[PDB]
Amino acid sequence: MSYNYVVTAQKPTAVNGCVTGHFTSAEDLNLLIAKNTRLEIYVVTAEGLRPVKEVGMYGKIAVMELFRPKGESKDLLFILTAKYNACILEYKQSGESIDIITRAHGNVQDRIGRPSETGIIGIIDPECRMIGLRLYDGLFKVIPLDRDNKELKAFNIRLEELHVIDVKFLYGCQAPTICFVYQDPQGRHVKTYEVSLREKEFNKGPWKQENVEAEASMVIAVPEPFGGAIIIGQESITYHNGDKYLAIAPPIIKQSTIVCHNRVDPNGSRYLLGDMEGRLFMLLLEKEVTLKDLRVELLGETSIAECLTYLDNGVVFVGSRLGDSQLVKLNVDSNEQGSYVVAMETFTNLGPIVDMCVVDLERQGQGQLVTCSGAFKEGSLRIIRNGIGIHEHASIDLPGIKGLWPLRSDPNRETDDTLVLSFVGQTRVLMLNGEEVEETELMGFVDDQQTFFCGNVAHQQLIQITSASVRLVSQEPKALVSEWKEPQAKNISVASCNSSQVVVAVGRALYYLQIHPQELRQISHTEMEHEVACLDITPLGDSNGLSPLCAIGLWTDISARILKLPSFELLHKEMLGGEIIPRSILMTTFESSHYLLCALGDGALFYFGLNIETGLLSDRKKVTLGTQPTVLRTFRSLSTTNVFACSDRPTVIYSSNHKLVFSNVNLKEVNYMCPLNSDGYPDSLALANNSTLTIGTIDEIQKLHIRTVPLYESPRKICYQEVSQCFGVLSSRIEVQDTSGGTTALRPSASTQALSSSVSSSKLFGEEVEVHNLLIIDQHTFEVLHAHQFLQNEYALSLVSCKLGKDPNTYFIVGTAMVYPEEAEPKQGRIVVFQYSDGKLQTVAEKEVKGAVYSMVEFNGKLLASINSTVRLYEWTTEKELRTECNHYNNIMALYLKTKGDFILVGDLMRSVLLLAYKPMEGNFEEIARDFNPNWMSAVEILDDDNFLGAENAFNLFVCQKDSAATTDEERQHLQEVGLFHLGEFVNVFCHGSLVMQPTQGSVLFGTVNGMIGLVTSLSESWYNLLLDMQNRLNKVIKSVGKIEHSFWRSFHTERKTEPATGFIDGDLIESFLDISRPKMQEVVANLQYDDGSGMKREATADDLIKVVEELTRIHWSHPQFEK
Amino acid sequence: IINFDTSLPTSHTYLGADMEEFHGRTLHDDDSCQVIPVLPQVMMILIPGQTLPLQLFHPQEVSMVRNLIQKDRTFAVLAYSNVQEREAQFGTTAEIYAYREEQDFGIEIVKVKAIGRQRFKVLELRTQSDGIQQAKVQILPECVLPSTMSAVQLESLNKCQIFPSKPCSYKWWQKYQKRKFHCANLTSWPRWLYSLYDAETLMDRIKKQLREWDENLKDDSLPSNPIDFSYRVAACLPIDDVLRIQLLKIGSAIQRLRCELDIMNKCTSLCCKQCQETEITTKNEIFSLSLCGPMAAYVNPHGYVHETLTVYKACNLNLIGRPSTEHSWFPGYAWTVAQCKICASHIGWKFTATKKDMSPQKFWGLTRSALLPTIP
Ligand SMILES: N#Cc1ccc(NC(=O)Nc2ncccc2OCc2ccccc2)c(O)c1
Ligand SMILES: Nc1cccc2c1CN([C@H]1CCC(=O)NC1=O)C2=O
Ligand SMILES: [Zn+2]
Repeated sequence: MSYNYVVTAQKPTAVNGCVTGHFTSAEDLNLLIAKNTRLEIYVVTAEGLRPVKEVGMYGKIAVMELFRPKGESKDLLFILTAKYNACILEYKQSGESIDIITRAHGNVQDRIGRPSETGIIGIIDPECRMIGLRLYDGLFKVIPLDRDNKELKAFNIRLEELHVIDVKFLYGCQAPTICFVYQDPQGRHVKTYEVSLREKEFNKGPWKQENVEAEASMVIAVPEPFGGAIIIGQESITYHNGDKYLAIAPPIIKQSTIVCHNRVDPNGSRYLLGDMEGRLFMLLLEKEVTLKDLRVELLGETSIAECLTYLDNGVVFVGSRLGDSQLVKLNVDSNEQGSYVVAMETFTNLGPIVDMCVVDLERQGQGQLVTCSGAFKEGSLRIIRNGIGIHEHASIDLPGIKGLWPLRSDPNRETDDTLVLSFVGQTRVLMLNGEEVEETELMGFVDDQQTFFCGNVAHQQLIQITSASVRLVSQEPKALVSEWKEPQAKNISVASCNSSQVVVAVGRALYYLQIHPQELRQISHTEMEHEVACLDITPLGDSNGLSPLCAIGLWTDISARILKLPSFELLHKEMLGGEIIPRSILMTTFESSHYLLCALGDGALFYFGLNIETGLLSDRKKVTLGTQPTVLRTFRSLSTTNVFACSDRPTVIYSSNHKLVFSNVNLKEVNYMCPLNSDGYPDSLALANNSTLTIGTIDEIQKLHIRTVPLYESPRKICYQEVSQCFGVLSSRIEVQDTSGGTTALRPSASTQALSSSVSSSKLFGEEVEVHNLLIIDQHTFEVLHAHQFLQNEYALSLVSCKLGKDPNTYFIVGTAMVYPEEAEPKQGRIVVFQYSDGKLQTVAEKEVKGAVYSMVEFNGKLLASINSTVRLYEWTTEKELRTECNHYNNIMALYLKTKGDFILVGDLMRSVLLLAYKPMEGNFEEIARDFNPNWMSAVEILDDDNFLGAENAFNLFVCQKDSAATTDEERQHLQEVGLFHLGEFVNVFCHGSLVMQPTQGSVLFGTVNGMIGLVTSLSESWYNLLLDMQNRLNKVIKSVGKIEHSFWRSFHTERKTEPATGFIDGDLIESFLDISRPKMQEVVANLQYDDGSGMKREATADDLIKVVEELTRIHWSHPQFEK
Repeated sequence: IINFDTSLPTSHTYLGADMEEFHGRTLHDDDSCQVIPVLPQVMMILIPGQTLPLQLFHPQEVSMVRNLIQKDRTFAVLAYSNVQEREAQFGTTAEIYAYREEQDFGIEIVKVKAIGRQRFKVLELRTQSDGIQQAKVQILPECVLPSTMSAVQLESLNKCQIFPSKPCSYKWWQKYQKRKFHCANLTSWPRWLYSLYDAETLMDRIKKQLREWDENLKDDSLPSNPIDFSYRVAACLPIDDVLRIQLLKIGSAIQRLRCELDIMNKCTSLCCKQCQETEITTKNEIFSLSLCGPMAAYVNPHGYVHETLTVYKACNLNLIGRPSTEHSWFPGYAWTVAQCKICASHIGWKFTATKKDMSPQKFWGLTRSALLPTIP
């Protein structure tokens, strides 16, 4: 509404910068990586990268450079933010405490100035005399690196050349000297200037060269002994010094534009070069010592690279914004095989997220987010799920497993060496020696009866419970010593056992047995009102493995009565949920607390508190884990005990802060499970589905599990079609003009590799063409089931999955435009209705519109589409056609379309917002409100009936509102700005994903260019006010890197106007409350006002706000610890 | 055009002898609240960068302007939504650059040439004892937007953002779109959509369409800057007052250029506003006999201002009276009143050359107030 809470669910993953040096220590080699608002610090090791320190800053990082002034023991780090916050940082380690010190800082923005086209360029001279900043056309800013300049005071030198492409400081010059490429009407040139330290002015440089390559775009300063500059253009690479000029134009670099570079060795012999398509090249300076020639070698293919950094041992870090970042190795077979690159590590990058969708939105099972991620060859679908991962160590193909039990054959050995499996009417035994598993026969155990329970028991004996009988077996003699049978020899319906006592149930009859050396005694017999469903004798509390309580489930009337042992007398009767019969009953102690767990066939879980002395319910709470019946088995994690729930969705049950967690396991399906602690698989577990036994160990920390589905082409839009178990993905691939009157693909990709294929028409230089497709993608295997190719020059823009009218089919519906380079505004396009069935995509209907179908939504069983400046409502008739019902002309292009109820939000790239209402009794739309506020808008969403969220230029969010404080029509038709917030990310998609990541109401997720994923949720006014005040107090206590003010960082920002944030709480700031010291928490909450429900505010304690903030942390996915 | 100096119309020589010229730097802060004097008789909708010629005979108007010449020299022109009720919510400031006062025969006349400078919203309107109106005004900012890609551009691609200058070849524009909007792949929209919101591309489209209607615009008469270009075309477009007020409301050059392109594509005919059953002229006839453009403000002997559009040919008009060179806005031409044949409304005048050598020999001056843009 008017009070919103915005928090990060996934930190930005895209890399915008990478530098190497000695920041942590003079003897460490570091890799520093910039990820927008995050700085990652690694120590380069022979094995790879050791994460050492990650920090956030209150700014978008635009410059990141290491340097060493004279008298400094190790490197310092210069950062400039996009909002012109400048700082110098020092790494300080004291034992195991790591702090980023701010040595100098200040804001270096000029009050007037035109930001340059090539953007911010920051450079440091090789003598560390000064930082040079190119922020504005016409000016070069110099910040003296003198020790006294701790405010980073700077002076500006005028630069006649107003269109600078790139600039560097040269090496080997008597005075600081810049070298730069610029353009003017007479062409593109390169020039130098000396910086006069006394005059604070430019002096004529040592050399210049006019009319260089028209696309010269990159300057590289070559160190001594050669000095000079390398200039990279699109077809050529030149070298320049005072009296020296070299030029090469090798064919090998013809095809793509070089856009990044990196120096390999200190003397400049070799540079790495990356082009926009992932080619990696080596630039070699040949020495005859004089520079004689330049050579370029293609080393291989890498992810498209924004930044390249050579580390050591032939290892290069590839930073990618369009794809996954990588650690790559240059091979040593150069003499015989030539120079080649081999990937050694891949780092997840979700960016750009151009669209996403949520699956399993219901919170009974946590939902998953699927994102259209990357572009070109790096294009991919990313499936993100939060859960407990299991590391699989072994897989065994045994079908039909009905039970799993750990056993120790040798009494002397602590580790389990045997795994016993039950099958219908059969039991098998597996012997575990290290990682070797062999089927064997255990003497004294029957193989012709299904085993209900198998385990080690007191008196150094083993016990097997079968429907036929209860068997006690000696360990050292390895033979049967006793057996128990029902008096009529009836089968045992349900069985429960522990080290000392066994309770078994036949029909309604219940028998209590105790284990004695070489003996089994029937202590008690009982009858029940209803058929037994489940039994538990787990020995909770302090006893010699003795339980005085027996838990039973009754089939005729569902119930969980608890009986005394050996009294066999009910002490409590539990609530009956309904007809569904109880499947599993478990008694477990978490921490020092005691609870009773009951599972039902419907998959409902009821947990009731129990007291060992009284054994009556403490609380009745039902949690739905899965539709399938759940089985409960206790397992030990660390010193605590946890319960694993086997069902369609396997679940682990935790206990933190004396509460009951229910975390998901990242496994498809588990029917049975048992702990397994063997010499080869210590502290592990064994799982079984219908076909397979798996031995594995739990990750021990809930994490985000991301499945990458590579497409090798650009994903653009995605929708989930549940009834079909598939996703629809619009995609595009680049093809090049063929010599044979056609176009050919650059590589195979999802649209050329589909199981089945279709096309829109059978129709038949080096120019690129975009070819668009609809991909159908299986939601479980992610196979490309089908690919439909659109018409030539047809651009696919919008995608929906839905039902329309009275038709029970679900369709994929795509909106298009016909794009011709000559025609600026599209005059032709169509809406295509597809059906996916029989593994085929069928064109069910088609509608020709006279323009671009920018957006589409299903509206009340009808299709709402935006064509050019018009919004049109279509009805789906029983003849399977789209019939126009009505049509609304706007003075704006309806790029953004969102609906709630009968309301329609229409948006354009200029931030023009229009609210429309469909009038059913008029069969037409009515304009309710509008707001024109020129600014680039990238996405919009409806929060509720009166509030609308959008993202707009310079990385901001805004909320605007249909005011209820109005009686005039002019007031009602005018939207109130009520929310402004500098997010620092560019939003491409908003989507509602309620409780997917399960004080806050509602849930809007957004995906961004940098791969960051955020959540917006609503606050009441009382929570916003408490949280706004807590921010201002937190801001006086939290150490900001670079000493940037939070209020300044979050202020709404454009190049023309800067304004304080309002209507938004920074959840990332609020959550940092949990990390400050106890004294600091209490100064934060001193004089704070904790409005409890009563309306009477009282003084807040630290413990109040700890619980409040901890609860806020649970609304979203937790963030991974960077270092170890 | 032969023997007609297209720079004469803008001079307003009919106003009289050389007028004193003032160079003014007065610009109010954006969103500032200011009180500005309003001349009562003026009824035109002024657009920024548009010259307004005024002749004032009433003592109160003459005194206010003389007092105005000292100080800012800025007066407020109100865009009246309702002329009869004097209802205006928006207006443009006008700054005097030329002033002359005539006291000959004891008759006091003030002649002024003023230029529109800043758009504003009418916070309040008050009438003073002199009868001059003082308007409480909120300055409306000129919204200047960064490039669409500036937020999403890759830093690696930043180097390629500046590109070699065009020799308006079609191949060059394709190259401009691919390089300028390459980072569109990071967004949810295609490069061609961003081109629809790109100022340079939009101005080129307006120039091409104008060149087709007026091949005589061989020179780059239009201003290079998007804001000045948008204001120049808006002032010259022959459109109804409600459309002109909507164009005045626009605060972004990109939006203004898009609205102008839409009007140019949609409108092909001009008709009498009264009857609406007479087609006076067509877009092909429209031509610029002035450097400023096809339509400009000119002041009559009685101080009334008419925006006059120059067309080679006009139809369904009746000529009344005898040709006169007196107070002729275009020197070397005589004017005869032209009335709509059906309703007798005064659409404008027919201008006839006084010399055989002059080209064009005949042209028509049509008042915007008497014309309604018609969409086929
Ligand atoms: N400097 C300058 C300069 C500025 C502007 C212009 N032209 C214009 O605005 N419209 C223009 N022109 C030529 C032919 C037709 C024209 O209107 C088309 C139209 C007709 C009726 C209704 C609405 C639009 C110019 O030709 C030069
Ligand atoms: N004489 C007279 C009386 C009343 C109105 C008007 C006139 C002359 N005139 C126009 C005629 C066209 C021209 O080129 N200059 C003008 O000033 C009028 O609009
Ligand atoms: Zn008429």
